[PDB]
Amino acid sequence: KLTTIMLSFDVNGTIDKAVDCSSDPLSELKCTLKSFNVSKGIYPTSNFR
Amino acid sequence: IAYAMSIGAESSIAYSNNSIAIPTNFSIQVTTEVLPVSVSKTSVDCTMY
Ligand SMILES: *[C@@H]1O[C@H](CO)[C@@H](O[C@@H]2O[C@H](CO)[C@@H](O)[C@H](O)[C@H]2NC(C)=O)[C@H](O)[C@H]1NC(C)=O
Ligand SMILES: *[C@@H]1O[C@H](CO)[C@@H](O)[C@H](O)[C@H]1NC(C)=O
Repeated sequence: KLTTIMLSFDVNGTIDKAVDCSSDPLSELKCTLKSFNVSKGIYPTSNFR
Repeated sequence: IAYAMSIGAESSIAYSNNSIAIPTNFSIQVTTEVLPVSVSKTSVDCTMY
């Protein structure tokens, strides 16, 4: 199905990990903040769900 | 109406080289000062704007 996802890559061109920001609020936070490690706090999020 | 700015009422003090003027009575007055502290915390969104 059509889904927005976030994909990381390493130095070898291999995919490290995926987000799939259509399932979890933390996933939507990760797609919103453009990062896989998120600092402690409150953040507004986008409408990826 | 149009005029020039009154910078203030022109006063004069008699500097008489040996005389002082001393206050003999006082007063207490309360003055109000207003200072802003913050503005409204406006957050805009990527989607829906
Ligand atoms: C010093 O000034 C104060 C006010 O600036 C005077 O106090 C007033 O005195 C009159 C007369 O008794 C009263 O009717 C008022 O109620 C008082 N208070 C105010 C706020 O006006 C005081 O009398 C003065 N003292 C001298 C020695 O001149
Ligand atoms: C890339 O491949 C090399 C093998 O030549 C390996 O030593 C290295 O750890 C790999 N890098 C990553 C990020 O997996």
